[PDB]
Amino acid sequence: PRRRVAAKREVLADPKYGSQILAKFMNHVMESGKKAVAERIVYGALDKVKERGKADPLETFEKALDAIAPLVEVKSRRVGGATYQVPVEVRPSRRNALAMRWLVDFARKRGEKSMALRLAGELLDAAEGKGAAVKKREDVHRMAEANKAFSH
Amino acid sequence: PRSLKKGPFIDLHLLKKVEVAVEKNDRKPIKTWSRRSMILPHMVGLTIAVHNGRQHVPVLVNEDMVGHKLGEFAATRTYRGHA
Amino acid sequence: AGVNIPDNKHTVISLTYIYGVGRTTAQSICAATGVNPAAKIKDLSDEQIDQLRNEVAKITTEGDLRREINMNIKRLMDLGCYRGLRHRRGLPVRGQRTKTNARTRKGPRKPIRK
Amino acid sequence: AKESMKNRELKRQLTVAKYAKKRAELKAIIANPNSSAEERWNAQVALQKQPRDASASRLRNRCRLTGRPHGFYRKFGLSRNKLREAAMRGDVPGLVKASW
Amino acid sequence: QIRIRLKAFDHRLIDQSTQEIVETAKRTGAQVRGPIPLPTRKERFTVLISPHVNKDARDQYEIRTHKRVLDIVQPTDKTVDALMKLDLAAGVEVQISLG
Amino acid sequence: TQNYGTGRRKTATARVFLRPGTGKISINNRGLDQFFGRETARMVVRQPLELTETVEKFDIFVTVVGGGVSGQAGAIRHGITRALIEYDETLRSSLRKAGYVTRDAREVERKKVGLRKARKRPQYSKR
RNA sequence: GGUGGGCACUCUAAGGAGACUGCCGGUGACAAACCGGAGGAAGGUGGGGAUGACGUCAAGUCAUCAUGGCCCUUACGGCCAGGGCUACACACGUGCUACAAUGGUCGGUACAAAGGGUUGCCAAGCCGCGAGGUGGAGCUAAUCCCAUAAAACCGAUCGUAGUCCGGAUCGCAGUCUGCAACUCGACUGCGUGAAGUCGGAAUCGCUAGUAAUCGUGAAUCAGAAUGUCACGGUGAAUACGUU
Ligand SMILES: [Mg+2]
Ligand SMILES: [Mg+2]
Ligand SMILES: [Mg+2]
Ligand SMILES: [Mg+2]
Ligand SMILES: [Mg+2]
Ligand SMILES: [Mg+2]
Ligand SMILES: [Mg+2]
Ligand SMILES: [Mg+2]
Ligand SMILES: [Mg+2]
Ligand SMILES: [Mg+2]
Ligand SMILES: [Mg+2]
Ligand SMILES: [Mg+2]
Ligand SMILES: [Mg+2]
Ligand SMILES: [Mg+2]
Ligand SMILES: [Mg+2]
Repeated sequence: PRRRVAAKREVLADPKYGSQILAKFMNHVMESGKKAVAERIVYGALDKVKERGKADPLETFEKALDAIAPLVEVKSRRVGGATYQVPVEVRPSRRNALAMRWLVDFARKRGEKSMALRLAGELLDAAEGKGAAVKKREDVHRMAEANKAFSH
Repeated sequence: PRSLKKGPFIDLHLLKKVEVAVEKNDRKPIKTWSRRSMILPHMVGLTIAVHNGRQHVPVLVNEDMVGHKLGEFAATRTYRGHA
Repeated sequence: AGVNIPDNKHTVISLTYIYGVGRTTAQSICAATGVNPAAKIKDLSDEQIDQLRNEVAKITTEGDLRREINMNIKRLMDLGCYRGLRHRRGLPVRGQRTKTNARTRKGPRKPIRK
Repeated sequence: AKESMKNRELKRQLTVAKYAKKRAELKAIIANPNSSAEERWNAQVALQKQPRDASASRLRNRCRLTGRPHGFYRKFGLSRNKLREAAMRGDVPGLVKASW
Repeated sequence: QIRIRLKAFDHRLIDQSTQEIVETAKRTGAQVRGPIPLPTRKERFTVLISPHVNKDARDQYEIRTHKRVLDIVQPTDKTVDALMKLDLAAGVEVQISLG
Repeated sequence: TQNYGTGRRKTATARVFLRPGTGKISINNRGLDQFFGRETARMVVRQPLELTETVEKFDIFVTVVGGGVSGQAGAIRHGITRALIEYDETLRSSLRKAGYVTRDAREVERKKVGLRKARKRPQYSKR
């Protein structure tokens, strides 16, 4: 807000893989304060990924995020009769959080049996870049480039 | 429901009036204000004018109302229909 | 078998479907005569299916239960007590609100005049 | 908070304290398992013989200064809007404004 | 072996009373074990402050009850009973046991 | 010999004794794995040892009271940090950099008058 | 810690210490001040509370109380028995419970804080499926009672169905308080099993131990809380910025 007074809060507590991104994803998949349930869900999804194929789950997860984080975003501004949607390069910190949120959001509506399996399926699909999340990402990019006349 | 440690509840005056009136069989409704009272099995066939809230309405006692209470046979609110 | 009992289900859960036996009653039936409620009735021998039939034929099922319930309802209906009068207008008979929120006994919303 | 209200409620606790003991053994006889109905019914009719305005459950306590039915605190004897007056003047011992 | 219990609504005068009883306890030459601070009760009330409808208009009060425990060994001269009038004056409640 | 430490976190208090040994680890006369069952509590309680890399050298005796699982774990970590400082008083810098000796003073905010939770409010219909 | 015992600790509650831009670097009208760093449990009024300037809205209260005038004085004053404030074609405000698989049941086990109790709490044992009943111990309470915390963790099952989801409504049989549970109490057992598949226009709270979720206590009170006031367990996302 106007003050610019609140600095960031750092918590880094990966229990069995020693990765910060995994802990942040556990934060994203959490609901109503269930830390341990989220850890179980994430570990089950990674174990399903490990069992399905020879690929190790951590690298698959990381390169699935790298194939889903958007590059530019659309932000609206009115001028008194029309609101134009200018593109802005997403900050290096925003892209990771946006990717995680999109991944978990489209995992929640995947439609198959359990949340662990839904995450597993989404990670497998995103590692190759064919899920609904990558469709959303490319939609965002095409919308942003279609409004490149404003850019500034 | 009343505890079965004391099943029957009956007002003393109404009880004695009914159990006195049994000698001369049903000839006039017994007017009363005690809706809390429960029908005794031994008073069947006699008519009781129970208080409604402004007047006393008459009820005739058969076997299928022994375990109930007097107040259930005198409705206190009217509601003759909204329209 | 039974009266259109649903198969491919655990014994107690399927037994629940008989309108007069719930969950404690179904497991009581399963316990009175030795059967495993973990076993699907699809896999139970007739020599014990008829045993469950004998156990179920002891209390009440379907037609007689509805008959006695309706007899009680009609008795209340025709006595003329407050319960009967409240029970013939299609209104809650146990003292709940009627100013608002008595929708399960009053069905749809059904507006007001025009 | 009329005068009649206070007077009649005062008469109520006076009448309750009048007997205040026969209720005890009457209810004990009613509630006693090894009592038999023969004398338990007699205790019932004896209990119902007493005036109706004698039970403890008919006592509705009011403010000792205004006779107000609502807003009562039983640690003190006063109501909602006189306890504040007594406390803020320092009359009530031990009571202070608390933050914690 | 006697037991001494003190209660008060505030700590100034109960501390003073504890100090004076314990110094009188040394005076007779009896051993003493120090003052035990017991947990203090705290009872709270919330009261509406308007004569009519304002529910969030509330004021909150509390009462604190302080306790202290003392005991002595080998007594011979008991003027504490003979000074009971002076020992407790205004707002200190004193209990004695096993005299 | 031996060293003492006390830890406090989220109304959870912990007494920690450091002795020479081979990391027996006892909490309320029962084992660590039997105390914290398959969660991050083991790593978070273990960190102040590998940060100073003396996990094998020290046997640890622990008594705990109050709070929940996470508060208990944080209190144990704080107590072990303090005792370890009391043992080898030159490694203050490492634990300060890790932010281990800093006692977190966050507590449960008191409920307010006119509010449901500490900050939640009714819905404020304006008409 | 059952005992002797100790006064280490924890804790309890009184007295004190500590954080004040104090020291260093830079910016600054070598002023106030601003941005950093060290030390430290805490750094920039550390966190939370209480405390509401002159006045405004002829704001609210004559029904807590007090008070000027007016009004009733065989009634607008009193006592009693019943009924009503609990009605019900409908509209609105505030909440609880759900619509499930981050879940529902069955079994095993771990960890709190605050508080109430001698016209009171009301144990152990025994009897009931259960509400509950007998019993009488201890406690004027850091001692006895309320009084097993729940979510979490471990194992099995249910496999996407209006269902082992959801519990409304209704029938039968009961317990307790109370002179008295019909109008019109709260809980228990058996059966029944409704709408509900995440909600149009619109709209609300929240910046960290916060929101979200899980339990516990108290006042009022014979009996009667999804309300109010409090206590802890687990425990986030986001803030580029001021068009
Ligand atoms: Mg007057
Ligand atoms: Mg009352
Ligand atoms: Mg520092
Ligand atoms: Mg607090
Ligand atoms: Mg609104
Ligand atoms: Mg700064
Ligand atoms: Mg600093
Ligand atoms: Mg104020
Ligand atoms: Mg006006
Ligand atoms: Mg007005
Ligand atoms: Mg009356
Ligand atoms: Mg009302
Ligand atoms: Mg169910
Ligand atoms: Mg704010
Ligand atoms: Mg809380």
